[PDB]
Amino acid sequence: HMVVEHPEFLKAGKEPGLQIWRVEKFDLVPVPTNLYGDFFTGDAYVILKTVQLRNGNLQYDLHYWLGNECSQDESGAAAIFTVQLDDYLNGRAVQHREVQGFESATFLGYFKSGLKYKKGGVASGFKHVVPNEVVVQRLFQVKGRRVVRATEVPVSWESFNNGDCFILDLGNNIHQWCGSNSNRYERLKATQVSKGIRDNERSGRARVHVSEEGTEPEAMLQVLGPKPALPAGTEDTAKEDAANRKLAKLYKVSNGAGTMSVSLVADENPFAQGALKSEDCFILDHGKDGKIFVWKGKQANTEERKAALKTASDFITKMDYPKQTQVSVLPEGGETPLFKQFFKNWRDPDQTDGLGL
Amino acid sequence: ETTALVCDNGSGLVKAGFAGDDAPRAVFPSIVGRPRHQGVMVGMGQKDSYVGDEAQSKRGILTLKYPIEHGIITNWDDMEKIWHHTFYNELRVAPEEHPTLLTEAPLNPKANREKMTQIMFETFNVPAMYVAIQAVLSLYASGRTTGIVLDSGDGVTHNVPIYEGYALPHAIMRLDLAGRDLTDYLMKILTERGYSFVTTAEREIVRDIKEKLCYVALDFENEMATAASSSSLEKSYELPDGQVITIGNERFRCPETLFQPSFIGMESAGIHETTYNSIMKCDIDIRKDLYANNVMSGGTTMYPGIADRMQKEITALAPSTMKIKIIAPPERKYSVWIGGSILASLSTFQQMWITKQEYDEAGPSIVHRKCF
Amino acid sequence: MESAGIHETTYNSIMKCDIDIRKDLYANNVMSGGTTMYPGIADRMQKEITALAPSTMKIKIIAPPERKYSVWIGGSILASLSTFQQMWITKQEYDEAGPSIVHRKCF
Amino acid sequence: PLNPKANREKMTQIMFETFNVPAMYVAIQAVLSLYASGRTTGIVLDSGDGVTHNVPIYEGYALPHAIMRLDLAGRDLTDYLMKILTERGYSFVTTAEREIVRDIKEK
Amino acid sequence: NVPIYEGYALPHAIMRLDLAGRDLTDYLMKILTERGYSFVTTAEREIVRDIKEKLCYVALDFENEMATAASSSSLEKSYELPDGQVITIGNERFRCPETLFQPSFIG
Ligand SMILES: Nc1ncnc2c1ncn2[C@@H]1O[C@H](COP(=O)(O)OP(=O)(O)OP(=O)(O)O)[C@@H](O)[C@H]1O
Ligand SMILES: [Ca+2]
Ligand SMILES: [Ca+2]
Ligand SMILES: [Ca+2]
Ligand SMILES: [Ca+2]
Ligand SMILES: [Ca+2]
Ligand SMILES: [Ca+2]
Repeated sequence: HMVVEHPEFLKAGKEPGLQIWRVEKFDLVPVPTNLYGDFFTGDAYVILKTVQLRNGNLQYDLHYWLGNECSQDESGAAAIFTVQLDDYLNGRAVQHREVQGFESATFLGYFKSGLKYKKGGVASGFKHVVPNEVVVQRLFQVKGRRVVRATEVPVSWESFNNGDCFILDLGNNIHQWCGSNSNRYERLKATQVSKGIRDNERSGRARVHVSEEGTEPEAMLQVLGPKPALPAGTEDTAKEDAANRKLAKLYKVSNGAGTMSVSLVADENPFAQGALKSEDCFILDHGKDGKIFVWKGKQANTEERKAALKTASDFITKMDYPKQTQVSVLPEGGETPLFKQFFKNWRDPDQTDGLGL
Repeated sequence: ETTALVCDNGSGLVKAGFAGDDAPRAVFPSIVGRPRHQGVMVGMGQKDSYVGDEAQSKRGILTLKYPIEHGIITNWDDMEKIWHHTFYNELRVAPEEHPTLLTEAPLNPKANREKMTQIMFETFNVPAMYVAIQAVLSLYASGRTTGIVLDSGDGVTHNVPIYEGYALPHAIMRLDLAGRDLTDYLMKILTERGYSFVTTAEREIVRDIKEKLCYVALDFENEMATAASSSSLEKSYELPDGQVITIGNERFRCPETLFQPSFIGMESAGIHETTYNSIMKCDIDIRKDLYANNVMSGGTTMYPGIADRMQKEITALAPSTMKIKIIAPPERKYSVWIGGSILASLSTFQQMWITKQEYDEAGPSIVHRKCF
Repeated sequence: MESAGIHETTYNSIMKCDIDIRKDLYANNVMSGGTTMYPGIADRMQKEITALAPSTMKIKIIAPPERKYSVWIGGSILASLSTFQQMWITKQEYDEAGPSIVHRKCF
Repeated sequence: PLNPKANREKMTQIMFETFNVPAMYVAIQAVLSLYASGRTTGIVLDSGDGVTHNVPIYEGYALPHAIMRLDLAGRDLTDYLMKILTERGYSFVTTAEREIVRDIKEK
Repeated sequence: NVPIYEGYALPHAIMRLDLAGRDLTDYLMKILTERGYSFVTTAEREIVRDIKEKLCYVALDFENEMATAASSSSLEKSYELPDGQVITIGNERFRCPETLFQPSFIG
């Protein structure tokens, strides 16, 4: 029976009379006096009548009125504000449920003129979400000889080559396409990125499919179109290992020096996992295809995190990245596996060492 | 400025998301898996403990343990793993910014409340926290302030009478059978057809058979007669090995364990007359509304025909001088989360949070005086 | 020999596994070794497994052209992985534990 | 797989005592073949000259109860071909003739 | 496992655990390969069943029995196969009854 201290209840039940309240997005607003006796059919309302007795005490009576077209949040808000207004009172009030069209005879008796209903009302405070939805249509090319990396490529048959490997992401189905001229390391990297994007981004609510030439499923052919003649593939040299080496820039933001500081950690992947200090906040900028990652520490101050987001938003306009660049905010222990590929031997805390028990 | 989090910790299905939403963002089963064979493919991201729907995906090569049994938290380290997977992997947010709202079972022991407070405030370092009850939040989800709630999830079945927006602690009662025991009953009554399910890996397959193909018979004996005589209700299911099983009279015998507990041997009452037993324990003058608001909640109210059979069984044994209605919204399996979303998003909920500095000069005892 | 063929050996190898993992194991049949270098063995394997398995399943068989040396190629991978350096049986472990160290370390 | 233990102790003993290597590891052939393909899930039918074995591995975890081994490989195929070549009157008895029958089996 | 009360069974409490002497024979068929003895077909399954009947015992405690089997050789005993060859069995005499208490030995 813990009492609330919302300031609008201070003018409630102090003189004998009748008071009406309307819900608008999880909050109460008192309707004006000449709008008494009539209600919107798509809104919910709270009704108080407080009546003086002969012996001195002041009785109360609550009702909460529901329309036939009101949303769920308005009705639940009317119920909980009825309960909270009774709880602010010293338990001397009684509550009543009122339904549009099916009101009680005592409810008709309060309003002298009668009840008249108009269409419409205030919009609901809820926003429409589904449980467990993904709408994703991406394509990743994984490529390399020693330093293998992933790069986002646009969804077409022309982007395919025989010398690399490809990951087609279609929500609940993830397809792994291996080239005939593809080698061992990018096949292993494609499998590792596939199991990462299943078990971390989608948390196992996906199915990973592996295919090669001639065994393409109906999903790949339906999304991508008929298969043309593939324009071969270049043999894996050492120059693209250096090109993959120059793809990411790890930066630091910290207020440990008592002032603002954006500093270069590194410009050479594979980075060290120990370089990510827990008291500071870091930025990885793989913005050639439009990705920037803001890694937040657990022991980082709020102004560091806001400054990291501000600086990451500045990096679209400074280096002229294209206008599909996503700013992904990553806390500790919940990293995207596209962020994990730039680090030397990423270690989750509950990993298995050796064969295991 | 920041948004609150709602996390309904179910006994076999945990829901989570942000405040102010019309549906929970993540629904996933509260299962902690551990490997049962040796990993010979070394270096390829093998983990000592798979948690959540990731454990459900590779469920063959794991042993699965439920951290909550019968609505009560028992294994705490796995429950912390459920929380770590919920905050960091599912919702993809840091707990330090967002206030968190939790749901508890009715008649929870107070030590569990204190330990829930301690692992929320110490391990994850939340800025605000609050605990609330399943059934009254389902009643706020129904848009009512007075009524009975039959909350029948995966662990237990709870019957909660609520008057003036508060429960009546003498009259909440517990009946310990739910969909886990129905899954074990269906596991028992598929052996006569020659299909064997003995381990925890294929228990979710039997659960999926229960979810896809079950219905409540309005009358049981004639449904026996038509099932024995004809075969119009016999239907097939496709196992993920590709074998096709066929189900006859066992489609609707499995809901009937709720009405007849002697199918699985315990001496307790069925689900229909325990609500009568709860409502006789209440005061007389309230009952005129208390029968009228029959709020059904939980995922084991998803069966077709549970409402008509409930109406018939209450109307048989209640006195005939009073009208009975049964209400069952389509979102009552998520209604605890919907109540948490509306309560966390209120204009009066900012003073009812338990902040960090209030926890510091009170310890893990301020949760009793404020969540009340 | 009254033992059955390699297709039924593959089939009851799949059947001895538990029920949840048959789907992925049908679609990832891998052959290796020089004895799998006959022409047309993949089509006969596909027909026999397609006969033995239920008809709703898709069965895919992977027969790379470098499968003669695949054991060595995977050996070069496994020797080249960074994780593997804390599973080498060193000299001093053999000297302290005898030849029986290999069953506690390997497999 | 499913070789005797004494092979592993004697292999450890001649590698560590005679040649004096600084490290050793021994691995299953079919695990190494699945390393070659780049997959993690699958059943590998590895068939050498002496051993034909089925190994299923789901994710990273092998299933040792489902390991099948059959002693039917290229040696027995070579010997059976040497048996059935006598139906046309061609006789092959010596070991160099067994190598020639191995060449005609390959070709 | 069948409870019976007043001379009648209780069908709700009868349970069927599906491993018996066939699976014990198959596990002993598995755990005789490491001593170099090979049994594959159904003809010699009866011989392994006879070895299981003549020489097995349930250990009262498992780990000290394994320790004494590893240290000493007082429990190692021989069997005479009907081809005249003599096998010897050591710690596998008691490991094969333990599958009833530990089904994870056969997965
Ligand atoms: N359509 C369906 N048909 C049958 N059973 C269903 C259906 N949907 C869900 N269930 C069952 O409902 C249960 C989950 O419901 P719910 O999420 O309300 O439970 P919970 O919150 O985990 O449980 P508890 O309230 O005991 O903590 C499971 O036993 C599940 O098998
Ligand atoms: Ca409205
Ligand atoms: Ca009151
Ligand atoms: Ca390439
Ligand atoms: Ca800092
Ligand atoms: Ca619940
Ligand atoms: Ca070989």
